[PDB]
Amino acid sequence: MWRLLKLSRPDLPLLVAAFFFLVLAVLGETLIPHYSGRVIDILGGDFDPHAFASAIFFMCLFSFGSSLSAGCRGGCFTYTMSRINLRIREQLFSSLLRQDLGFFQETKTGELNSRLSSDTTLMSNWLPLNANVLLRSLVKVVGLYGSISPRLTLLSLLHMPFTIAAEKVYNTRHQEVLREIQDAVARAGQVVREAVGGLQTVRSFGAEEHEVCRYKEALEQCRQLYWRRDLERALYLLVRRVLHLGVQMLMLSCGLQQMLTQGSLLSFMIYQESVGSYVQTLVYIYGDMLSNVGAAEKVFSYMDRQPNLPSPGTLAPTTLQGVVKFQDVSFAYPNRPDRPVLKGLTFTLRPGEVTALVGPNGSGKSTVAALLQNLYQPTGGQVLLDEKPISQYEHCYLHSQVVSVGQEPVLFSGSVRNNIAYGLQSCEDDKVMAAAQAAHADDFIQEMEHGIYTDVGEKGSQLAAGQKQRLAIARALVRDPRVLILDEATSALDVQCEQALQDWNSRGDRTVLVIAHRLQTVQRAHQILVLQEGKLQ
Amino acid sequence: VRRLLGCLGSETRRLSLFLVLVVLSSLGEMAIPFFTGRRNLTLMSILTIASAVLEFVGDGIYNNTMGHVHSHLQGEVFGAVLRQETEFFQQNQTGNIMSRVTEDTSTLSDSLSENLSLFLWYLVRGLCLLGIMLWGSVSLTMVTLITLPLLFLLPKKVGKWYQLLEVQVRESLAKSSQVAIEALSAMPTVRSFANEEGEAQKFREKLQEIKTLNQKEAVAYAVNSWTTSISGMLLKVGILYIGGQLVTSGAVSSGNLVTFVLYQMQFTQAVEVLLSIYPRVQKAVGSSEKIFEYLDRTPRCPPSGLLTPLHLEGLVQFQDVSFAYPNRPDVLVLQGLTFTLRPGEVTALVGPNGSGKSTVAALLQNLYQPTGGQLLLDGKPLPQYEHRYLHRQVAAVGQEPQVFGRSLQENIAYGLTQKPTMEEITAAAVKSGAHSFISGLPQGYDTEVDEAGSQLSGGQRQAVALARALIRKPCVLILDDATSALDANSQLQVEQLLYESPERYSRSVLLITQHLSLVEQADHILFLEGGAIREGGTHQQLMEKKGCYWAMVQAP
Ligand SMILES: Nc1ncnc2c1ncn2[C@@H]1O[C@H](COP(=O)(O)OP(=O)(O)OP(=O)(O)O)[C@@H](O)[C@H]1O
Ligand SMILES: Nc1ncnc2c1ncn2[C@@H]1O[C@H](COP(=O)(O)OP(=O)(O)O)[C@@H](O)[C@H]1O
Ligand SMILES: [Mg+2]
Ligand SMILES: [Mg+2]
Repeated sequence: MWRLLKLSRPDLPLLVAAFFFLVLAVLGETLIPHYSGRVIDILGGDFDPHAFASAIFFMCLFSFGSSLSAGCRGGCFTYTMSRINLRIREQLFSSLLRQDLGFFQETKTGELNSRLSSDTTLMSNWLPLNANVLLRSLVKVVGLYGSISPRLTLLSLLHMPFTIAAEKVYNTRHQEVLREIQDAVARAGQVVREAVGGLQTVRSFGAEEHEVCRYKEALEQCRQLYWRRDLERALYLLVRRVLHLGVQMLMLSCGLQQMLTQGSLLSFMIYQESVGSYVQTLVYIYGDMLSNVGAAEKVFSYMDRQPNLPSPGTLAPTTLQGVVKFQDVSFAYPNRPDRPVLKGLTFTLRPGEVTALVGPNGSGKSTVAALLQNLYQPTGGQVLLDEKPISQYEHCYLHSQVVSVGQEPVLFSGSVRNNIAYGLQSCEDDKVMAAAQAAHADDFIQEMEHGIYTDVGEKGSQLAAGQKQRLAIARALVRDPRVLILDEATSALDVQCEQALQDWNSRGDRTVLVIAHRLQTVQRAHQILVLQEGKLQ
Repeated sequence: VRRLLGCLGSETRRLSLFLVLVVLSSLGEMAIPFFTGRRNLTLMSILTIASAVLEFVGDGIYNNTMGHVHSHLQGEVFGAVLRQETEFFQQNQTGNIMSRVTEDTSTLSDSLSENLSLFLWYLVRGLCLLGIMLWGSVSLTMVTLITLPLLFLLPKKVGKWYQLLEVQVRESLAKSSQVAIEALSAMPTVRSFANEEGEAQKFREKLQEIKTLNQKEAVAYAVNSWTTSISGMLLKVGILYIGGQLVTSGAVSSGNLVTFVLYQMQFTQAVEVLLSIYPRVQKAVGSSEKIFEYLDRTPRCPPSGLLTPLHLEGLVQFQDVSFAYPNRPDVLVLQGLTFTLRPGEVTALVGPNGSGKSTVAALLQNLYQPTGGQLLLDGKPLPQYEHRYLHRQVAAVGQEPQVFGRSLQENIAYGLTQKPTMEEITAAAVKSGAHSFISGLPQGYDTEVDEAGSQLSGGQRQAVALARALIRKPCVLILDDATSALDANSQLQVEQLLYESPERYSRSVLLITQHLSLVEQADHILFLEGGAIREGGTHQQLMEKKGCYWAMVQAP
């Protein structure tokens, strides 16, 4: 509604130039036919150096005046909507990064990229091909309404009710079919992302023909929606012209109330027949902009979606002891409620010792680690870090002190140094080489070209699984944390390396929480917690 | 420019019919004041209702044909992308490929649809306006057809500028898309490191790179709009200058140059609009440059064979196989591999991280071609077998298995020609041990798993992957680090499958794992380190022969 007005608001200086270059543009082109008639009507008899040369000279200046101001209009319009489209895309992506972790479960990644790409172009390409038409049409109806008019304006009474109910039912149908077109495009885009991203699984089963056939079915559903939208628009335009003929004949049916003469009536018949089919452009174009703006409301709902995260933290101590306490925590995932995962856990963590959490698969060990990093909020009880709730600490402070290693790590595309120093605004190569030595990752780093600046593919596709795990450990260790969480860290590694990295508390001032699938994995931990079916024993 | 006409050749019959209706509409709109009919006058009523029906008919055919062209073009581009080799999908990320398929094809189709209609409208309008020029005044039609090619010089020279700006814009659009999808796919990791500002800065860097080129496409259009309307003014004025001289010095045809003036001005109006198409044609060429490279690119992989034997055994022979990755040659990952797999026998492959165990598994699935000796399956090379038949007999699990976003019954039966039967799905899930937790779900096999298996636990995503590979009855089975985090019931089912199943003699299994319990029972153990086989033999022989394998097992 009014959001697009505030959105394009910092483009008004370039906008007010566009209506500046438009007023004198249409002014020039309306006066050109007058001087064109000045030249032609004197070809019966003309004087060589007289106003015939002046008529040509006067006509060419107004060609100069109209064409130059017309070029500056299009240049201003073409640039100003590159600015609008790139501003929309930035605000949408910035607001999409603040949402909670449960929001990304409901929506697919391919669908989100589709609205970020396709819908922003539609929401910016509405007026360009028509705003020149809109104000030119507004100018002409203003100029023409300045002849024989004893009751000419009578036609003004009949030109107000242009079957507004028929316009309203068409506007509802047009915004309906524009919504399904956007949804069908987003469904087809997800098919491309799923088949291309996971290619190695697709090629391993020889199922490339299945993914091609699925895309062909998705394209046909889009095509049937495209043809439906074009059909009703062409059907509506034909129906509108039939009514224009009807009202014109009905108005002229009362044309013999006095037969003011015949010649006076026929003089304005052409101009009346013009604006009869020329005011329909006004209601059509204005209706299009109203429907096209409201047909991309999925983007605007995303930009003003308030996440269910708590209030942002403000506490930031200069010295953290590192004590973590769980007090009767009860948790159930927000997208699938009414099914508890954790039930009444209660334990404490101390910086001097190493705590081991063991249990079977599907028990909730990684849910505990995810809740410990303030990724989710418990539905009962609370979790306390240094005698304070963990949600009161700053977002950029808490995650710099409490780091963790996931079950299967994901490495973003870029250099190895960028992945090791991920999340840090600045990190000298002294720190990176110090952390790479701790995780025993310097052995294979030297074998690659360019050293630590070599490329790593998407999701670490150009690395071994063992080498990917060592980069994740070095990435967490370079932050120098106070609380360290290890969630199945030493599984993909070989026997020799995982035995070398078993202490994790050489300094002795870090809280270490090791999470293992079996009890035999951990043997030196001071405190061992056995977690069965989501309830501590 | 002729490369764009390939996609329009499928609908030449409908386009020709639309061309006929274009000619009829153009002829009627010109010879309309010539007759004028030579309840007082319903002539305007029948004229308008006839000119509206043909407009509606012509719009219906053009819109339907343009819809069919766009849908056909997008399908062919995606088909040619998936046909390429595996190295192609590593040079280009998934963000770039999505932008080329989805964005560039829609941009090219929209530009082609909006321009082809008004080009054909104003070509037959100019041609029919020229036909009424040769008889109105013969002597002035030759001067305006020799000056007309002079206006084409400037758009021809600056035409390359438009497409060079377009290839940089489409490149910048694709790079920004790759940043967005990569951040959104790994959101829990991004939030865990508090790096939302880092992703925002990376997106803003690509957007400001777009802005520094989109200013250049606004000045270019403003300059072009001036030069495409001043040349029109020079054409129309220069006729009057010569025409004025012929009135006062030449013939007495001043009553005949009157009818030439109106037709000349309308002919000029059609020329300027027809001259305002050429910059948009070069823009469409620049937008479609990348997707036309994908279409005619020959893949660097051998074609699929034609052999499909009914009876096959899993006899795989390695004969001096050495492989180096195509994106980084002269670094031999493998070196002198030589071993055989026999049906009913389990071979265990062990070694340190980075040895190349997963590279051997990728070679055995015909993902990459070796750069050394032959790799034979039942005495015949892998590329000699059909694509849909080789991957049915040979199945694998993978180090990090991937699950697609659909129901589990559609996930276990993925890739299968035909549609397997439901009992089949339960039979494989029971065998793989996954049926214990599938029945615990409220909907059973109909639970649509989310993307990247977020709702699935650790060892559950490898139990489904094991059931998916076993449902096609493979002849060669590859287990790539699957039995490391499996439950007690699944581990017992794996041991029965590997060593106690009745169908053990039907298939040959290659086992890649660090679990010493399963390795110690294997019939052959191969130690891989540095890309070459160090020691080979049974578990007892490796203990007695001492050395590398002895040190690894006795570490705890
Ligand atoms: N796509 C790739 N491009 C280039 N080099 C690669 C690629 N994949 C792996 N490598 C390199 O090949 C070597 C071994 O790779 P591979 O994944 O086969 O190891 P592996 O021994 O099977 O791994 P692990 O047992 O740790 O899972 C390493 O030096 C690795 O960096
Ligand atoms: N996005 C989600 N929506 C609903 N439930 C989830 C989601 N992610 C995880 N869970 C639940 O949380 C648990 C994940 O922790 P878990 O798999 O037990 O880790 P581990 O098995 O390694 O201990 C699972 O039982 C799963 O049911
Ligand atoms: Mg877990
Ligand atoms: Mg591997």
